[PDB]
Amino acid sequence: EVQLVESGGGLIQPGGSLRLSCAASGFTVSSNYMSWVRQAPGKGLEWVSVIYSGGTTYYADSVKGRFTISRDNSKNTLYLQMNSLRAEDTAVYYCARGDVSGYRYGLDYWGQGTLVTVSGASTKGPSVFPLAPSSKSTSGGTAALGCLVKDYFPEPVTVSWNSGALTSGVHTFPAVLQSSGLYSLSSVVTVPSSSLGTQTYICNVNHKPSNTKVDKRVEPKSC
Amino acid sequence: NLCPFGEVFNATRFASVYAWNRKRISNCVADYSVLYNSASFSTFKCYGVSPTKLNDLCFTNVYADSFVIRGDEVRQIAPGQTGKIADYNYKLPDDFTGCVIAWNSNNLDSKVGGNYNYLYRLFRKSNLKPFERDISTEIYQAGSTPCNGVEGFNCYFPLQSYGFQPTNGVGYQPYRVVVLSFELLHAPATVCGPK
Amino acid sequence: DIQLTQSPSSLSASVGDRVTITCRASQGISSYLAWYQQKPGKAPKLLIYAASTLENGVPSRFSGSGSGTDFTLTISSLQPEDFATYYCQQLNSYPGTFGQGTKLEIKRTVAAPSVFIFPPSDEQLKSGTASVVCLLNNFYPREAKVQWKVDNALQSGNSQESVTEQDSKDSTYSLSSTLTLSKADYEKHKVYACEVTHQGLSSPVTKSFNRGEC
Ligand SMILES: *[C@@H]1O[C@H](CO)[C@@H](O)[C@H](O)[C@H]1NC(C)=O
Repeated sequence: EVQLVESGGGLIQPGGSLRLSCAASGFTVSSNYMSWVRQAPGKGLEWVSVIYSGGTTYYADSVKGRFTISRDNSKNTLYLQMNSLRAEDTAVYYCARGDVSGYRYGLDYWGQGTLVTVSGASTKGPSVFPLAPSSKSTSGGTAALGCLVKDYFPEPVTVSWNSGALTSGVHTFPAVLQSSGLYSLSSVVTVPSSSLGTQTYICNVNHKPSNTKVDKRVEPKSC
Repeated sequence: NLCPFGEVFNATRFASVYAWNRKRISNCVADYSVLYNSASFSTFKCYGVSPTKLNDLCFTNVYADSFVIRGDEVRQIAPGQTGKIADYNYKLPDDFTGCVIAWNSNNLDSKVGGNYNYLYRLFRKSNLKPFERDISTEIYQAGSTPCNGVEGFNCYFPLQSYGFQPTNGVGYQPYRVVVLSFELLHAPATVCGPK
Repeated sequence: DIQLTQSPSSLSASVGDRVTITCRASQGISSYLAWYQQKPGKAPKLLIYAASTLENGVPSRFSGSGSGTDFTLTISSLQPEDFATYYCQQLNSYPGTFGQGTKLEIKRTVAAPSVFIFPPSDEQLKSGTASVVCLLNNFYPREAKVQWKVDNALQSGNSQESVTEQDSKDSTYSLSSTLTLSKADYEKHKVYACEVTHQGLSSPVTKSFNRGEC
């Protein structure tokens, strides 16, 4: 059973330092080529660094001079020391067994990954706004309504409807990172327009990092 | 009495870098102008000596080491370098005195389908010492379980075939390399230039 | 310098189909190539190494082929667990460039989106910002264009959009587009409209409101 277990990820400010660990089982780290590969949110994969059994190290151009790959033979662990972190270093970082240059075997075993978020943003709970159903132009049977969960950091937020009693037709969108460095997300639900006057619709927003719990009643706007 | 450089540079076959060839050159007159005024080499770098002044120099012995590597690995054949070649195949010392000469050999060393006769050491626990040659083919233990000559999980064949194809990018094509080491000991000089 | 061009970006397929994913290297890289499969929130998984060697444990329906510049990954009879993103990777030189990726998604009947526009709430307007939201609900295929118009002026650089993963029940997508303006800019205009182009629509559907419920 081969295991690559990572730790060390977390939130850090630009210019800060972080150290990632990768405890291995099922092979000897010091006897192998060992790599770090990273994946920015919603992006592809990018090789970062490699350490050879003899001690040679290589780095991708973007991290050269800032990152240091290392290992501890006694602990059978691989390390990534990340200094002078930039916002573009935000990624899930994976350790993997193998090399990428003249190495036909590829990266056969990978760790579970560890998220590193590099940001100057402050932890903030979201503001919750209604996306009121269009009563002023009632559709043929189905209305849509929702909540705009705006300006929070870091991820994640959880959204439920009517304390979990409303699940059908719900779409909670992936958050977008705004230029301010805060996230924004919408949660929508399609319902029978016949129910707009008789059924109460409340979105339950939870944001654990700021201990925020908001319930927002979404009503058809009065004219 | 001319130094047999043609034997080295114009050899029909070159060695694999892991099993690099060494030819002791002694008791002869060496004309380095034959090599230096030839525009057939993509690499011609000297260390501890000037390439123009070689014809007015005398050495105890000259070693000519030859092998094949990719074009992008020729940079590893220099003092103070790292990589799969410098580390596990052919290592120059920091105090290297001599010349490193290279040229693209795609028309001789690559074939359609791949030339699997040229190899390099991919796996080795520690780096080679300068001028060390390791020709072992024993199964490489990458974990705690012994291999017992059996290839498989955490049990690698230490050498990798280059598989040179003519359709490879120029930096991945085979390059013939000759390393001249100039030895100066407290003994008679057997290799002098044209005097 | 090696460029890897993986195609297609998206591949629509059904369970039991034979699927091929292509990877093109800008120069000859022999058999130094690997194929990976990745599922959302999970680490990549090696399928094929040395361009055509099936990694141990990987199903026989997965196979790699090619040498030099043109590589293909074939899945001979697609299973539900195969809908994932696939990546090629060059193993010839640093930095071991990965391909852009191929999302293997589920084929279904064409479905036009239901379009909804939402004006900013009065609560949001009080704090100085106005978010206008356009929802495209349960459509197929994934390709759709949302164009924001403010008093007929085509808006650019002031909107962000988000798409859900393919629905596990009906295999459709839903898309949200948000137009962000300052309250002062929002109040300088009357007509807010989000024009939607999709294969399921005969012509582009427009949803609009006039500021101040006009
Ligand atoms: C190798 O062969 C060429 C062609 O005959 C010749 O010009 C050259 O001088 C030879 N090289 C050496 C080192 O003798």
